[PDB]
Amino acid sequence: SNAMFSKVNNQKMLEDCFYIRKKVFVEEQGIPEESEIDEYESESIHLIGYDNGQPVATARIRPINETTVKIERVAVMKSHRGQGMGRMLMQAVESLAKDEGFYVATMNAQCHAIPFYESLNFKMRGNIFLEEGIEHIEMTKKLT
Amino acid sequence: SNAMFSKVNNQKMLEDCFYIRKKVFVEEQGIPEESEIDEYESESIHLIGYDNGQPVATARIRPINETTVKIERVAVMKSHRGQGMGRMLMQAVESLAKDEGFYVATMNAQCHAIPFYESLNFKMRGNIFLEEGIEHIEMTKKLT
Amino acid sequence: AMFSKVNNQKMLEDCFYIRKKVFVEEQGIPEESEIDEYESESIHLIGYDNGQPVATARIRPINETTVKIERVAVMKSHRGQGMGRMLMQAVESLAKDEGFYVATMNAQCHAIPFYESLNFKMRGNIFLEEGIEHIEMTKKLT
Ligand SMILES: CC(C)(COP(=O)(O)OP(=O)(O)OC[C@H]1O[C@@H](n2cnc3c(N)ncnc32)[C@H](O)[C@@H]1OP(=O)(O)O)[C@@H](O)C(=O)NCCC(=O)NCCS
Ligand SMILES: CC(C)(COP(=O)(O)OP(=O)(O)OC[C@H]1O[C@@H](n2cnc3c(N)ncnc32)[C@H](O)[C@@H]1OP(=O)(O)O)[C@@H](O)C(=O)NCCC(=O)NCCS
Ligand SMILES: CC(C)(COP(=O)(O)OP(=O)(O)OC[C@H]1O[C@@H](n2cnc3c(N)ncnc32)[C@H](O)[C@@H]1OP(=O)(O)O)[C@@H](O)C(=O)NCCC(=O)NCCS
Ligand SMILES: CC(C)(COP(=O)(O)OP(=O)(O)OC[C@H]1O[C@@H](n2cnc3c(N)ncnc32)[C@H](O)[C@@H]1OP(=O)(O)O)[C@@H](O)C(=O)NCCC(=O)NCCS
Ligand SMILES: CC(C)(COP(=O)(O)OP(=O)(O)OC[C@H]1O[C@@H](n2cnc3c(N)ncnc32)[C@H](O)[C@@H]1OP(=O)(O)O)[C@@H](O)C(=O)NCCC(=O)NCCS
Ligand SMILES: CC(C)(COP(=O)(O)OP(=O)(O)OC[C@H]1O[C@@H](n2cnc3c(N)ncnc32)[C@H](O)[C@@H]1OP(=O)(O)O)[C@@H](O)C(=O)NCCC(=O)NCCS
Ligand SMILES: [Cl-]
Ligand SMILES: [Cl-]
Ligand SMILES: [Cl-]
Repeated sequence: SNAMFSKVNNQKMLEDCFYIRKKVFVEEQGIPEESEIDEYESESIHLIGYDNGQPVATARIRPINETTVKIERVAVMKSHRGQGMGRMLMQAVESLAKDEGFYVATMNAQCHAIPFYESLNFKMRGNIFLEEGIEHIEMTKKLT
Repeated sequence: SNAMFSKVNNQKMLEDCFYIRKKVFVEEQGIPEESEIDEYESESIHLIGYDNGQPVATARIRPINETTVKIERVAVMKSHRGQGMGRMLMQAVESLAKDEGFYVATMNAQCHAIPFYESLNFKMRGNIFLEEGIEHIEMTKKLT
Repeated sequence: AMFSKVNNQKMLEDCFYIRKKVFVEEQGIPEESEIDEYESESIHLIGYDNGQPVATARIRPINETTVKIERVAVMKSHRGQGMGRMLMQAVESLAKDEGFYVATMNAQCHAIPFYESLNFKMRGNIFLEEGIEHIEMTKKLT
């Protein structure tokens, strides 16, 4: 099903997520480092993918109510992009969110990723908006 | 006949666009003639509208990345304004941009045209700015 | 000379780098707790060697007269050569320059002799935070 990805269940795995997120969002994309980790890590559910014992992909699922999750921090290390890992990650995210009892997902997608997310049957909603100098649009999907 | 909007795919059709642009932006709005035609004509995608065989409306779509276009040079000949032609033009622009594989549009709209563009579900972003003595504001929309 | 007041994002992230290496990786502070909501209001110091960040601390005002000294760290590679002492001298000087009069700190107990050599004094009793023994230490700024 989703064999390369695991639900984070200890601190080491969580810090592996943080490592990827710092490399991608902070170092590569210029998100201020102090903003990368927020007050929602504990309430969120995290996924991690490893390759050869090295953390290479992560996302988090943040419940906003009883039915709906926000998908956040979607990242694949640059070294491992373009080989289907992001797609596998997102498939694992959807499956995990459904397993955890949710029905709907929303995400503030970076605009460069729109075609990728459309291929996963997410749909744009609303209008574009800048956060941290990056263009985004909300995208949504029911979880199946 | 209906007005017909077509993707420019030869030099004569492009010249029809330039004709409208010179009449509207240069002669009517005072844009310096040497600035009307720029170095982005070939990379942009142009639309021409004909009515009774005469060029009456144009715009260009300028890709800025894989997902996003800048809408530029939006003009209807003065003779044909106030009868829905601008609306039809913009609908044809949006459709062409989507057909060409884009997802989002941005535009530096002249402020006098804000209500026109709001009627097409564009939304203002940022703040106003002067170019060529004319007030503008950025406006954006997802393409559907 | 060695230490500069942090005045841009790059310098601040250099502080964060040292703090992660020392407090998180070495001392086991949970990574999500390293950076807090007080980074903006605090004043930070950074020291470099070979063009690389090697020492940091922050000064966090708690009222008009008093600062908390926090995040005092020297990379393991550069310890035992007087850099921590220089850092703390720079912290005191900066805090005084910034208009403060007194400093308090929740010192890790292993550092008590280091801080006593800088004329800090213990107050109160010991307490555990993140599995590490601490004691409050204080000094007037001169
Ligand atoms: C509070 C929080 C939980 C939701 O914030 P929000 O305003 O409702 O949603 P946004 O998606 O627009 O997030 C923008 C905020 O997150 C912060 N942020 C942290 N990491 C970010 C990232 N990778 N990309 C963008 N913004 C990020 C920004 O600094 C901004 O905070 P601010 O409002 O204090 O300026 C936020 O901390 C967060 O996690 N944002 C999501 C960032 C993210 O993961 N983006 C990738 C989506 S796959
Ligand atoms: C978005 C991201 C997670 C995708 O991960 P990935 O491992 O490259 O993804 P995949 O290999 O599974 O490719 C998924 C799709 O992305 C697009 N894509 C990937 N590599 C691409 C490339 N070199 N050129 C163009 N599009 C590309 C394609 O649409 C691709 O689909 P396909 O394989 O069916 O053709 C990754 O690029 C990333 O982490 N980017 C930086 C962080 C970020 O922006 N995250 C999004 C926050 S909302
Ligand atoms: C380089 C270019 C591609 C983008 O420029 P930009 O600075 O990113 O965007 P702006 O929309 O603010 O354009 C202002 C520039 O375009 C030029 N320009 C050409 N035709 C113009 C027009 N109809 N209205 C305003 N500026 C025009 C101005 O002289 C100015 O050039 P400069 O910076 O060398 O002085 C520019 O040549 C262009 O095409 N601008 C868009 C003009 C336009 O079509 N306006 C109507 C939008 S519906
Ligand atoms: C701006 C322009 C393209 C609009 O085209 P148009 O043919 O006049 O507009 P339309 O007749 O299609 O109008 C579409 C709708 O917007 C409304 N609208 C158009 N211009 C408006 C204005 N200035 N104020 C308020 N509403 C306006 C119309 O009333 C119509 O709504 P309706 O169905 O209620 O009647 C045209 O006036 C033009 O070419 N102007 C000169 C060049 C220019 O300024 N271009 C814009 C560069 S960003
Ligand atoms: C909120 C804050 C500003 C003050 O907290 P405080 O309770 O008044 O003071 P303490 O010195 O006892 O700090 C303990 C708290 O800081 C957190 N913390 C962050 N980095 C730490 C570190 N290096 N050492 C110890 N605790 C640390 C702990 O998780 C604990 O948080 P909690 O109460 O939510 O569990 C705190 O975020 C902080 O910065 N603490 C100082 C940590 C530090 O720099 N220690 C070295 C002193 S030289
Ligand atoms: C504590 C720390 C900042 C000191 O920096 P440093 O570069 O090693 O310190 P210096 O070389 O300037 O001086 C070391 C001093 O430690 C003192 N010291 C430490 N343990 C001592 C002990 N058991 N007996 C006597 N002196 C002791 C001495 O006074 C020594 O000074 P000296 O050179 O005059 O003999 C550094 O070891 C560090 O970063 N440790 C890990 C992070 C940490 O625990 N920070 C404190 C949070 S409150
Ligand atoms: Cl995560
Ligand atoms: Cl054109
Ligand atoms: Cl610091």
